Amino acid sequence: MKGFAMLSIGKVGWIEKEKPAPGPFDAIVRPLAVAPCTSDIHTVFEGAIGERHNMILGHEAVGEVVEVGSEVKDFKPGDRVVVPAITPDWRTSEVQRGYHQHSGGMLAGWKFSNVKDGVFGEFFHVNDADMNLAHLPKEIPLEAAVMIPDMMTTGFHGAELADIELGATVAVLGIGPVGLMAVAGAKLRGAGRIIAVGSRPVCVDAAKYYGATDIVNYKDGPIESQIMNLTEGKGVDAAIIAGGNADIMATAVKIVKPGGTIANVNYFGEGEVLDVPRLEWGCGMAHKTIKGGLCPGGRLRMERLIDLVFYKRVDPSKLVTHVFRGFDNIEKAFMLMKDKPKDLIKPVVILA
Amino acid sequence: MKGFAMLSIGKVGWIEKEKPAPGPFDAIVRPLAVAPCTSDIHTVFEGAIGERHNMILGHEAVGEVVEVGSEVKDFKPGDRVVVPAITPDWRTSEVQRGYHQHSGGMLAGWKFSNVKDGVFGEFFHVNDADMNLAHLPKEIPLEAAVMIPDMMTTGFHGAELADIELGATVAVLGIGPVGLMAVAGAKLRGAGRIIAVGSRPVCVDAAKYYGATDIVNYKDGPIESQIMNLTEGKGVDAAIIAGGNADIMATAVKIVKPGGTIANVNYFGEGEVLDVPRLEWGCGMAHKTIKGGLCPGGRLRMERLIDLVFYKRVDPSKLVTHVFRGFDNIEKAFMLMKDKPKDLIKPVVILA
Amino acid sequence: MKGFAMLSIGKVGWIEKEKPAPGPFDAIVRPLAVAPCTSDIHTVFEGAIGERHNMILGHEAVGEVVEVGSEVKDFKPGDRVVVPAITPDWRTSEVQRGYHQHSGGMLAGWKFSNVKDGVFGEFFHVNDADMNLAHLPKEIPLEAAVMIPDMMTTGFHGAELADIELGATVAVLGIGPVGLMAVAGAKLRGAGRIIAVGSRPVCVDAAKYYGATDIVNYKDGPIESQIMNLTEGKGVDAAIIAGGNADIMATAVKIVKPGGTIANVNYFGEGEVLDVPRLEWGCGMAHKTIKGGLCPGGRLRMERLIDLVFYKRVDPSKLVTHVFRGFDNIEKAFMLMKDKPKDLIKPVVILA
Amino acid sequence: MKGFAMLSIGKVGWIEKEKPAPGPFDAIVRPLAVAPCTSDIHTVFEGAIGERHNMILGHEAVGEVVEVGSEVKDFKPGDRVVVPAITPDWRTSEVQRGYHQHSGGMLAGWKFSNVKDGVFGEFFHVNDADMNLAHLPKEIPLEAAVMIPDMMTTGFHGAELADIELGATVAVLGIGPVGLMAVAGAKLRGAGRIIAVGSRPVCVDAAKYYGATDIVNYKDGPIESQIMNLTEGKGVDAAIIAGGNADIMATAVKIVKPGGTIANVNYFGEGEVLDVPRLEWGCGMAHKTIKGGLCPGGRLRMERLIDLVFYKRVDPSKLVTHVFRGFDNIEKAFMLMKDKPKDLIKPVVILA
Ligand SMILES: NC(=O)c1ccc[n+]([C@@H]2O[C@H](COP(=O)([O-])OP(=O)(O)OC[C@H]3O[C@@H](n4cnc5c(N)ncnc54)[C@H](OP(=O)(O)O)[C@@H]3O)[C@@H](O)[C@H]2O)c1
Ligand SMILES: NC(=O)c1ccc[n+]([C@@H]2O[C@H](COP(=O)([O-])OP(=O)(O)OC[C@H]3O[C@@H](n4cnc5c(N)ncnc54)[C@H](OP(=O)(O)O)[C@@H]3O)[C@@H](O)[C@H]2O)c1
Ligand SMILES: NC(=O)c1ccc[n+]([C@@H]2O[C@H](COP(=O)([O-])OP(=O)(O)OC[C@H]3O[C@@H](n4cnc5c(N)ncnc54)[C@H](OP(=O)(O)O)[C@@H]3O)[C@@H](O)[C@H]2O)c1
Ligand SMILES: NC(=O)c1ccc[n+]([C@@H]2O[C@H](COP(=O)([O-])OP(=O)(O)OC[C@H]3O[C@@H](n4cnc5c(N)ncnc54)[C@H](OP(=O)(O)O)[C@@H]3O)[C@@H](O)[C@H]2O)c1
Ligand SMILES: [Zn+2]
Ligand SMILES: [Zn+2]
Ligand SMILES: [Zn+2]
Ligand SMILES: [Zn+2]
Repeated sequence: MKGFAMLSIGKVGWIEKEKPAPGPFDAIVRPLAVAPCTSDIHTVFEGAIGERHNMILGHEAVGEVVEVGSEVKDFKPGDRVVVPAITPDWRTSEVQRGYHQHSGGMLAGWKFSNVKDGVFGEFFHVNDADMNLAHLPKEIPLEAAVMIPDMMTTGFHGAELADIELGATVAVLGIGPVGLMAVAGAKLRGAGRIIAVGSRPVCVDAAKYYGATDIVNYKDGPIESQIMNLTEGKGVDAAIIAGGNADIMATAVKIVKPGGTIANVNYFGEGEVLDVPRLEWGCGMAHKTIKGGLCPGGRLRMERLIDLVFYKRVDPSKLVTHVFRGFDNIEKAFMLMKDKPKDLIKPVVILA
Repeated sequence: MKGFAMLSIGKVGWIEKEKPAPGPFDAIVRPLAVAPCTSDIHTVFEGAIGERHNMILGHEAVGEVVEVGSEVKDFKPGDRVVVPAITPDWRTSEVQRGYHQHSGGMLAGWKFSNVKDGVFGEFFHVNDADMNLAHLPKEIPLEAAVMIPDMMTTGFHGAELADIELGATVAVLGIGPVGLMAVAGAKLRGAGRIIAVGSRPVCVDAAKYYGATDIVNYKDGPIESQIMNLTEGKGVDAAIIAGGNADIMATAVKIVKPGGTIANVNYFGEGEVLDVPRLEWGCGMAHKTIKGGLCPGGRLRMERLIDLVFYKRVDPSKLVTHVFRGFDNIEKAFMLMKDKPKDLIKPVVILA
Repeated sequence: MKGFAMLSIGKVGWIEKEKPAPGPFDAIVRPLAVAPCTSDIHTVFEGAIGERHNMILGHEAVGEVVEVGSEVKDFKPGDRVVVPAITPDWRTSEVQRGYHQHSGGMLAGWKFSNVKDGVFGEFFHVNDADMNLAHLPKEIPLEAAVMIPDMMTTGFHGAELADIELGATVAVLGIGPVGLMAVAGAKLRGAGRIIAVGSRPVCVDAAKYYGATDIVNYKDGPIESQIMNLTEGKGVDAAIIAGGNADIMATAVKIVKPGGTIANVNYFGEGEVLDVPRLEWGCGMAHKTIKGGLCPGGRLRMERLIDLVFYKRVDPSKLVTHVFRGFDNIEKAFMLMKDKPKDLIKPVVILA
Repeated sequence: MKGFAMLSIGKVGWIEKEKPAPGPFDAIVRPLAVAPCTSDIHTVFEGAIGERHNMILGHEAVGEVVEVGSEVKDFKPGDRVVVPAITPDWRTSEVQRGYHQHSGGMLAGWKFSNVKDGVFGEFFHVNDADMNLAHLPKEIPLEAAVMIPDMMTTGFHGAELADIELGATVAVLGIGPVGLMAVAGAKLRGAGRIIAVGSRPVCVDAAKYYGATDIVNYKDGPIESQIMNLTEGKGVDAAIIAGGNADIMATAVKIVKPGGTIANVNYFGEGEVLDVPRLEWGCGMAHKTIKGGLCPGGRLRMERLIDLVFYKRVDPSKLVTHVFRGFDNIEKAFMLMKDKPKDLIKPVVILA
């Protein structure tokens, strides 16, 4: 078995490993369509999550089941499935507490290319098949399905953590594929006015498409300044962080009004700390809640977004700005993700 | 002043009353647009809410402020306003409890055509104008605006009470204009699949429009069986009740899965008790939460729903199937509500 | 293997079965201390859950692990453990929804004496040891610890479903063991005034001890009237149903104010429906929420209550009014639970 | 009329002014008991809230209503009442969003010794008596009562924001009187283990008195370290911040497990930004929600905490380490708070 992988911090390059074996509960999947993510770029070229050695990358993929363990009951070989970037061990205390995202340690729920071989290989392992895989409906295009395992789920969580109220006006700081899914999320939580913050033109279109009502380019003056202007000093009810500097937090705290919420689904790679503006936080008494969590995973989080897509509640295909054929183009795609061209949102490498 | 009032249970007509006078915190408004409600019919032809004598009916209207108390600070004569069906007294313990709908007593938030002359008059009084009036953007048409005060706020509340999760599948029992807004609200909360129940063609047609993905007619047999079959025995995540007799409650509990919620916004005008089936409620342990509350009123509520219409997140105008002109047509619209003709959803009477 | 079982509705006796065997993830436990429950009385002499054939009763026990599967990592034979009345299979869709109590179906998390042989056997089975067993601290006596599996977790769930707020006055309807634990629960959630309803002197004294501040006897007039008098027409903030007829639901809805909660933990064994007062439930808009749930189970649930007993926040021992020695007394005790003598709260049988 | 006031930053002293007059909805009150608050120290000798000119200090008091506006309905002269440190204008939109503390502006709900003349005067003004005053039962001692307005509501609020679950282990950072009430608060929320951080002997016994089970002296090592050891690498479920430097935020996050909550009620006076460890906050995906808000005020808040004290759910009197007689000592009492003696938790001044 061959596959892309992080050799060492900053060092990438294909390698060779064993076709993994399915435990009695696990399943082995063969990639049907995959995509790269800024998350890999961070942990690889910045050691946000320490160093690793020859660890196949990629967490986003849909594909078919090659073989299942004796105990697997809802998946046969040859079934098409959506594999969540999050595949936690479902029998730990974190789960009983209500946090599979951290089943077995902080962020432990996130296994692929973090603490396990990723989806960028002729085959990949999936722990607890019946709990971590989802049947992919034929009606849903491949390039669209691959947006669910990590873009949709992460973005939507953004909208979930924000406690959006019907008609509330929301601000989405950063409009990359995740930030964009947050704009869709907010629309879905019944947000009224959505203020998206970003410059890449193609993103600005997407944002408007997924629901953005007001675009705010962070090159026409400070962001806090421009928003307080649009909202007339009132501010925003909720603000979701989906990209930017560690100081983006300071910006969000200032634009949300008191009793508002700062929902963060962004992954901070560098910096030893994140700052909170003492004054705008009411010296700690302004009632502005700060949230930040790893996106939900598991079969359910996937069955549900499927429905969202199936019942045309959302169309993630608009995030796919580049479609590459055949395995080989993984490296191309990966790098294409490194130095983000200016016409890019999300690239998808079909395999079969 | 002339007004269409309830004369005595089972009798209605136009009467003569003094033009109301504003207290320092009130405002006197003239109707630009009003609409009749199933509610008034219940309190006039069912005596569901005790009796009344010469109580001007109606509680759905957009108007123009005519005069204001000495303490009103945000509304002047000439201001076009969206008037909430619920005009609570904002200085009570209920308010401090987070239940303004019950400020002063069970359902006391609802004053118009309850314990205070309604809007079906040349002029009508609004208490605490600054807290209970919202400025109506010119962009939004009268017939759409007159949907916010009651239809939209109620419908959406069923949605809110359902605690709908992203992608969940909800059932909306009863698709009158309220049921219709519940569907809309369901879609607004990220609902995936939406099973709408009702038979009137105009409703089934509007339901599909607002987001219903499945139609179930209670005339082809028991709702519970049809819904259980539509869901392959899985049942629905949430059920919003917006119609039917008392036995609709049982039906709700039976179609919702353990841990789901039955959200009620329907006005049960007849009967002594509502029945909850034991076995299907898990003999009291099915974790099937039952909710039932009055629609939210007040300024903020109205502003937010206005934003929904303004930012095209919803277009209530599709609920209007009959529009008449002039004061004399109030009585016609009203009767058009007593005897529900097949092509009706909601009628609006334009006054200028 | 010998064990006390339900032969069929209205029939209970001693039977014989094989010492069960443990799959790779289970453990076999021998009873150290067990107690009977009112829940079994219903299912048997009322067939409230339908027919049952030759099923060992009981589901409240603390015992010693006798053997474990090749996969049980946290429990060796000889380990003293508190076994939860609810032992769900932690790998299902319900668990991913936050309702392990209905893992695999409504009430399916409750296996012992429901759809699996109970704890009144020489030995009994426990599915998923690392997920369904909790180590018993030596500092906690058997007679007290066995109050944790069902009584403490149920009464507390009442308090949990009630959404109690600091200083709020709660009403507990029914002060049996569960009710008594609900009173403790209310107190543990910061309840101010607590009105307990019952009549058994032994129970009343017990309520005062766990936090009751007022005692209403349902043999001195209707509950509603008495409680409306103690609260001066204001009513209570929440009512936790913990016993009574089917009509108890209506009492609850009448005594709680608008926006309050009716939290049921009682398990109704008779009747087709449970009545809901149309008017006192504000015709469906009084915002009076109704909840009913099966007590939490699993390991974490037990560890948390263990802790409450350990750090002395609660002492269940007062529930135990009868203690007996000998495996043959499981019956004496069971029958004791059948025809409730005036001086009995809870009976416990010590086997070793 | 005399009053102890802040003449400017660093300059305190007595002043004379015109006895305030009530608007038709307000009430004038004379203090029966008052108490200095560390908060006032921060705003005087630190200007943590900019500067003020000749503003009577103090905001914690219980007095007797001397007179009321023609609209006040529930309060009369002679009526002994508790006065919440927070008295908002209940007719704002912040109120409609559910955040009275920020009615009309961030923290604008807190008027006394902030943007309004405080309670250290022979008389003071209380706006909107019917919404901002609660009767004081004869049975509650004055020194106990004067604790409710600020210490109790704030400490409890910390515990409320903490989202504490039954049997959870909570950590209280800073056992000042607030922290002391946070502890009782966590005890009231049904917490099991409670780790209290502090070193003042007198506060340590108060902490053990209100429910602490573990004491952590910031002398035997780093807070972060001792708590980890105490929780055997597991960490705490919730962290309630009631003291420390800006860095204390970092400690907190560091000790709460993923998916836990950091609740702050501590008023920071120095610093520009509060630090959040990028790593321990799981790079922002740890799900460690952070909350911080100005304590609740108003009548209900006071009524609820009053019932708590009355029903003996908390005895705040143990916070009162210093009692002073005569209106004149108010100044000494204040100073006693500037230079924190080692045997003081909370000083009180009884006038009559
Ligand atoms: N750990 C996980 O499992 C996981 C999963 C999902 C997501 N995530 C996190 O979520 C992020 C998703 O973002 P993405 O990859 O789609 O795109 P990205 O490149 O990470 O973010 C792009 C967005 O941020 C804006 N931006 C850049 N610098 C900014 C600044 N200083 N202030 C404000 N906005 C700024 C961009 O503007 P332009 O348009 O001008 O470029 C664009 O709108 C991930 O990279 C990762 O951090 C983590
Ligand atoms: N109290 C207030 O102030 C207030 C204010 C606003 C709203 N509301 C609430 O909103 C509603 C107002 O009425 P509305 O506009 O919703 O229209 P409606 O005409 O009252 O109800 C229509 C819906 O009920 C259906 N229906 C009738 N019988 C049924 C049955 N046996 N089983 C299932 N569905 C059945 C209708 O189907 P067909 O098409 O076949 O008839 C339609 O789906 C009330 O429930 C009221 O409580 C109350
Ligand atoms: N399925 C499960 O796993 C599970 C687990 C735990 C609990 N439960 C349920 O919870 C209950 C457990 O037993 P328990 O502690 O509640 O003791 P109980 O003996 O079942 O109930 C005793 C209480 O009900 C009162 N009562 C009886 N009729 C009443 C009426 N008409 N109005 C008001 N109160 C009335 C009793 O009054 P007296 O003082 O005169 O008796 C006492 O206050 C059962 O109903 C059981 O089904 C189920
Ligand atoms: N604005 C408002 O309405 C409002 C209301 C309520 C509370 N608050 C804020 O909360 C504060 C708490 O009340 P308080 O003033 O009575 O007490 P305090 O003096 O603010 O705090 C005392 C506590 O902090 C600990 N402490 C001091 N330095 C520390 C450090 N470096 N690291 C860790 N712990 C440290 C103390 O330890 P020792 O035992 O060693 O002294 C003690 O446990 C209020 O004064 C105010 O700032 C504001
Ligand atoms: Zn990723
Ligand atoms: Zn209506
Ligand atoms: Zn039981
Ligand atoms: Zn203070």
